[PDB]
Amino acid sequence: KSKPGVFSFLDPLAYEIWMCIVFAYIGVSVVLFLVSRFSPYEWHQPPNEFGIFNSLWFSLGAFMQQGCDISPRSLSGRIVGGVWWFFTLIIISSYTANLAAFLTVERTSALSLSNVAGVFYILVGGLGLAMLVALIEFCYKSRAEAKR
Amino acid sequence: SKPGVFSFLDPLAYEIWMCIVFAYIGVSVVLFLVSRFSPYEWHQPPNEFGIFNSLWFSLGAFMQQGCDISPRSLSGRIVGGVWWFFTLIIISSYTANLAAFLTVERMKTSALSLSNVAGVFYILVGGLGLAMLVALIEFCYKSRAEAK
Amino acid sequence: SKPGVFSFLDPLAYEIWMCIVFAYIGVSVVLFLVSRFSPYEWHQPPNEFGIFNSLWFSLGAFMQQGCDISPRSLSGRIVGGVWWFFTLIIISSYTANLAAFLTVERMVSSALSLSNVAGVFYILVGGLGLAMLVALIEFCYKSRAEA
Amino acid sequence: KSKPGVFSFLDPLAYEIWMCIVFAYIGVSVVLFLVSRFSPYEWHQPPNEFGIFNSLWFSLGAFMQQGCDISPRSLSGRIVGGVWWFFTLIIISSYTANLAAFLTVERMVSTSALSLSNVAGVFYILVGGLGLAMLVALIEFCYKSRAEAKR
Amino acid sequence: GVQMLLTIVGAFAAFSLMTIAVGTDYWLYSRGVCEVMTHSGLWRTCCLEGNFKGLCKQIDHFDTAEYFLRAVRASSIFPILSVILLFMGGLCIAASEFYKTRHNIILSAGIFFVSAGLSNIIGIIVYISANAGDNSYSYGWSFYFGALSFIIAEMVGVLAVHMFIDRHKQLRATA
Amino acid sequence: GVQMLLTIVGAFAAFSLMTIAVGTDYWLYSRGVCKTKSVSKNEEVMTHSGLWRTCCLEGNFKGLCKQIDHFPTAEYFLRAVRASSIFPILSVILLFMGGLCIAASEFYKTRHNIILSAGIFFVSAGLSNIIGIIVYISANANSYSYGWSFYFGALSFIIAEMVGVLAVHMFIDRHKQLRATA
Amino acid sequence: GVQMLLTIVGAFAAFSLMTIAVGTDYWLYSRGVCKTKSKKNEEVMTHSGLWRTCCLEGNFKGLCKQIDHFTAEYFLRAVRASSIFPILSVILLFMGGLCIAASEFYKTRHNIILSAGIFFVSAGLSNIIGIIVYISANAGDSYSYGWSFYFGALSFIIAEMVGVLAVHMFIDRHKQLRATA
Amino acid sequence: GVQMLLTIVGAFAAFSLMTIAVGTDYWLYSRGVCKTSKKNEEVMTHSGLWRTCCLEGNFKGLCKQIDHFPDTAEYFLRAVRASSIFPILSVILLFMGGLCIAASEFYKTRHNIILSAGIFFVSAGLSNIIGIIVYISANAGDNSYSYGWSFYFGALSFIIAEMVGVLAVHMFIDRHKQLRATA
Ligand SMILES: CCCCCCCC/C=C/CCCCCCCC(=O)OC[C@H](O)CO
Ligand SMILES: CCCCCCCC/C=C/CCCCCCCC(=O)OC[C@H](O)CO
Ligand SMILES: CCCCCCCC/C=C\CCCCCCCC(=O)OC[C@H](O)CO
Ligand SMILES: CCCCCCCC/C=C\CCCCCCCC(=O)OC[C@H](O)CO
Ligand SMILES: *C(=O)CCCCCCCCCCCCCCC
Ligand SMILES: *C(=O)CCCCCCCCCCCCCCC
Ligand SMILES: *C(=O)CCCCCCCCCCCCCCC
Ligand SMILES: *C(=O)CCCCCCCCCCCCCCC
Ligand SMILES: [Ca+2]
Repeated sequence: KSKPGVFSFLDPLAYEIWMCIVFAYIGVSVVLFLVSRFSPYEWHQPPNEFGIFNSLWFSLGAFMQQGCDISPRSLSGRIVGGVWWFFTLIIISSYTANLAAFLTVERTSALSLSNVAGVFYILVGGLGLAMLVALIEFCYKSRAEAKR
Repeated sequence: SKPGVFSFLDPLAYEIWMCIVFAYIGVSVVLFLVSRFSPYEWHQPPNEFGIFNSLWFSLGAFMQQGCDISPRSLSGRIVGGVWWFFTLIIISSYTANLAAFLTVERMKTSALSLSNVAGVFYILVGGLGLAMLVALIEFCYKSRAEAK
Repeated sequence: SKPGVFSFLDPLAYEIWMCIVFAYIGVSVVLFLVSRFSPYEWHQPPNEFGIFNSLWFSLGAFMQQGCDISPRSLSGRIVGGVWWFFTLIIISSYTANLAAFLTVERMVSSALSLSNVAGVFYILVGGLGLAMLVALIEFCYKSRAEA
Repeated sequence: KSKPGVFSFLDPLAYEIWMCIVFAYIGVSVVLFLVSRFSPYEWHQPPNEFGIFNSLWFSLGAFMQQGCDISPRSLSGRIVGGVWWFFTLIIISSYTANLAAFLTVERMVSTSALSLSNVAGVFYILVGGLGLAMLVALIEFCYKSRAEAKR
Repeated sequence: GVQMLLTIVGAFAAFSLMTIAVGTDYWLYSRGVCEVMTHSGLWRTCCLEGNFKGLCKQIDHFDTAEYFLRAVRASSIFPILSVILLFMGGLCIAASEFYKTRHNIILSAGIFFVSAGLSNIIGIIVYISANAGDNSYSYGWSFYFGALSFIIAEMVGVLAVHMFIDRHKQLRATA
Repeated sequence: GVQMLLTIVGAFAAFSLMTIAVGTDYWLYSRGVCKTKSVSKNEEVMTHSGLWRTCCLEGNFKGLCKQIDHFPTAEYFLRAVRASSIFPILSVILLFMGGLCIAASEFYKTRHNIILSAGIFFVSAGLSNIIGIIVYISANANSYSYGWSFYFGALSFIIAEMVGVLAVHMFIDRHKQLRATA
Repeated sequence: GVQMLLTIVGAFAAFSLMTIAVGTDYWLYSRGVCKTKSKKNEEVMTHSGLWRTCCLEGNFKGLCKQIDHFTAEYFLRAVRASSIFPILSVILLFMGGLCIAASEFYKTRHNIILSAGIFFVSAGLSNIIGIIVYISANAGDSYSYGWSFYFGALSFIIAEMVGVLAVHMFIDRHKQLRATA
Repeated sequence: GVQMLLTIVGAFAAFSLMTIAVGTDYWLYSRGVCKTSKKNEEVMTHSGLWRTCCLEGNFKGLCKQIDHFPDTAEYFLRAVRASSIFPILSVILLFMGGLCIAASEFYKTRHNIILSAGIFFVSAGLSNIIGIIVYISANAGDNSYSYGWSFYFGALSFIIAEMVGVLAVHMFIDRHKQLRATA
């Protein structure tokens, strides 16, 4: 008997592989930002939409295997995009492949809600944070407007 | 030895499908809300994220596919960012568990057959029937009503 | 014991591989029909899903590759949704049955070799020579016509 | 100890496949370039954006499943993206499905989470690629700067 | 108005459904004892079959993670928080009539409804993670009632935000 | 024109290839028995089978055909859907009604809504065929092989869907001319 | 300007934290020996660092030894021993700080700011490799990381953020210039 | 021009490296018998495409002839790695592409000769891949095996052939753009 835990969907990859995916996401994003908009020559209105906040969203959609609305169009920027799509690939495969090893050999019934009950919390929590972030801006933008 | 029509849903338990469908409605009534509740962004809408273009984006994300629209606000990227994770964890579980269901043939390894995934076609061909029944009622309406 | 050339098509049975081409042909004809049959939608085509851009959407959808056109009608947004679920279950059933083939072949009582994926490479170099044939032929025609 | 290698993430596929993916990616990127832009009847200004560079990028993106922005619009250029999306599909499925055969069979010998050591080689390449991007970008800034200074 | 009407009705429906759910003892149809089949609930377990038929009994709700989940379920905050937030959405819709000028009341209603649904979807994930934590079980009408409150709450929530979006819209037009 | 020729040829070919398939019994080359009521040994011979009968092919008892024992609650539905062959038979009906639409389209002209009927019928006929193939394959499931009869339905599918796009294209072109006169 | 203050403050923090991390002995909490090679052998809870290990309990409490660190196997072992990356991070952050210091006394030289940006970003990148090399080797040769490990981990974030901020100042310099004409 | 000089050099380079590859006998470094009564052989041998010669042993340099026919459908492979038409078709194509380039610098105006070269180089590189795959997929059928410089010349030849193909297309495009400019 070993009851499933809440945040057990993070078992396949160890702790030092979830911390270093955060240190690499903040590294790719900053580097993408820099290589794209540091050059004064390319400027002029920016040459590319890869600002800092749009470089943190491109690097997130890449890791989550989803698509974004921007693809780097420079050599510098396309190297960052390519070494990060390769990283992403090896790590998303190593999670599905390790998870499979965890479910095949128990050291096989339908996967239970408890097994993933943790992802669903982060979802609701994110949705809750989302609404806060939105209504705070609204509140601020509301008073500051009447105050004019 | 007697597989079911909808046996493609066995990896995940029933409650993990009753809650992938409650999370999909949630993450859509939040994306829409945070994207359009504000009156200080309107002028023509701010973004293409009504209550129908939101229910698509979410059904685009969960299917690992992509949609031309992508959240552009902080309040909208949080939502879109936590639903791109609640997808990666699930779409992987479903695979990594299906590999367990096929390795240990609990009651050598044969090929998958049409009867194992028969449902995956009874549904498709049912959505092509519904799609044509929704397209024609429009044409049947838009025609008679206008002709009048 | 050496694997066959077209061995990468063995996790799924012939019957599935043949029913995946009948579904592809039947999702693209349905995608096109609902997208453009209505004359109340034309005002210049309403969308871009012709007979050819719908065969590209379906193919792009299946190979887990983001398409460059998404359906925006209600009817067309259903054909696309039942073809994203089909794709999902089918692609997650090749990878999950291939991992069952590869596993039970080990514990019998090793990495993949080119012998295992010889076929994909051939097919690839056969579609690159078919593209250059379908492109140089058109070029000949358009040039002979200008004469 | 059995300390796993640095570049061990590439075990699932043999060394031949890897070398043959690089060879089947250079070919797909040349043939795409050709079938799209060689015919001048299409030009009016380039008819497609699939220049050799934008083809080496579509083919790369395609392989990593990561979608892009450009997409072939001709019959020719679509037989080069359709056989490459199918190739890509089988190869990525055969990497995940063989990495999941190793990790399992090893779990039947007589915790188990992957450790940084297992996939430490995918971090070195990354931080290395990051630094080459910051070198390719400065040798361009430097270059362009010297020109502006002389003139 | 048609939209204002399909909100009051939907709100009262959602509130009614939830209030029934949270208290009707028919959430789970499993086999226990108040061993005979029983129609469990959110607070009481009653012997559905055999002798002592219809006798009820308060549920026995008892790492620190295990304790935590046990408590949040034993107290049923989330199903009851959803019962609270739906009521506030109802009040805001009613008060929205008294004050046509102030449009922040409908948006408050909108947030309440949407957030109330999120309190259900969390009360359906702590009630399933714990009934299994301690088969032939089957879920019942009281349960589905709860689930149906969610759907109606998100839908009413969309209607409320659309009313807001439209109210502010007309203000813009005049200008 | 040229369009209606391809459509009329295609529509007829899809009907022919889907009436032969239903009406013939070379669907599956399995290995079974075609006899029944065995007197008081067990011997299964190669028998090409179809939708209605099993017919021997080797040894003695050659030619001898025997109505397939269809019924020998999920499986109850499958047997009923496979014992009646509605889907294969629905396809002939639709492909016929689609033919009626293309015929009528000549006499009752300026009624474009009859070409759309034709196109929809042909597309719906292909969809019926897919289900009737899945049902067939699922139901019947040693070595087995598929015969010509099977490859006629599977061919009647493509031809029909292609006639479907042509009939939709004709409907589009018809309405476009109307948007061009004005 | 407020941006320069945050940059200066952030530069200081990122540098102070990393130097503390490289100069303290609280990188890991593992079970081991604190006594020297030379008996009454006994495994004791030890708080090891990047350079020296230290006994946490027992009669040798606080006695600190030198980690006897000792072909691709040897390469990583050599890199980890010398720890070039955790010190090259310190070095780059210091060099980045001088550029910010130099900026005030050379307002017409915009490049001097870009250098701080690149230095800071490169400093963060070296720190990641230091972390990876540390752990990867730490496993080749039960345990929990101490504060020094999280000081260098926090130093990464600050350096990247200050590098982003420094890049934005560079753009603003050139942006103003362009506007003049 | 500069774009032409590289094409001539690249055509020559690709053709030279593939002809050397098809001829030299250092494709594979495996363990095998370098001679046609038990024989204590199993000495380190280097094999090409038709000859196998051991690197060490009492037969320091003795060579032999590979036997590629030692039941159906698969045979087709044994017969495509025995004629080695794909490596040889790649040599022929590269030679033909050079003729085109050379003929181009003489006739001129033709423009379609420069394209032909582009099709004869890209296809040459494509025949090469098939030959590489067939080579590897045949040895596997029959394990310290290592690859020699004749394999890496045929791999390097592929790269140079594709690059000359890009370059030849880039010249064809430029010729036609010059025409459109005068128009
Ligand atoms: C500009 C348009 C084109 C942009 C192009 C961007 C390139 C990004 C690189 C992608 C993957 C890199 C993979 C690196 C694999 C390294 C393998 C390795 O180091 O292997 C060592 C050893 O040989 C093992 O045996
Ligand atoms: C503007 C650019 C985008 C910014 C916004 C991006 C989306 C926000 C969420 C990110 C990842 C999803 C949530 C990751 C949660 C990880 C697990 C967690 O919260 O912690 C687990 C716990 O530590 C176990 O003990
Ligand atoms: C955005 C607006 C348009 C959206 C269009 C969405 C189309 C449907 C998509 C996916 C659902 C596919 C599966 C639906 C049916 C699954 C449930 C089912 O049939 O389950 C049977 C089972 O036996 C019960 O016990
Ligand atoms: C709009 C244009 C879209 C793009 C159009 C081109 C895309 C082609 C994609 C996949 C080809 C797959 C080919 C599969 C070949 C299978 C070979 C086969 O049948 O093998 C039988 C086997 O050998 C018996 O043992
Ligand atoms: C202006 O500052 C007012 C802001 C009001 C914010 C109200 C709270 C935001 C949404 C929280 C949603 C929580 C959902 C989950 C409940 C269990
Ligand atoms: C206007 O009133 C139109 C009414 C007719 C709608 C017809 C809808 C198409 C049906 C398609 C059926 C698909 C499945 C076929 C096999 C059963
Ligand atoms: C006009 O008629 C010219 C086109 C007709 C000849 C096309 C010849 C080239 C065909 C494509 C290239 C095939 C390469 C195969 C490599 C193994
Ligand atoms: C002009 O002089 C251009 C040449 C100078 C290039 C300097 C590149 C510095 C950034 C790249 C090196 C990163 C080091 C850390 C990587 C882990
Ligand atoms: Ca798997």
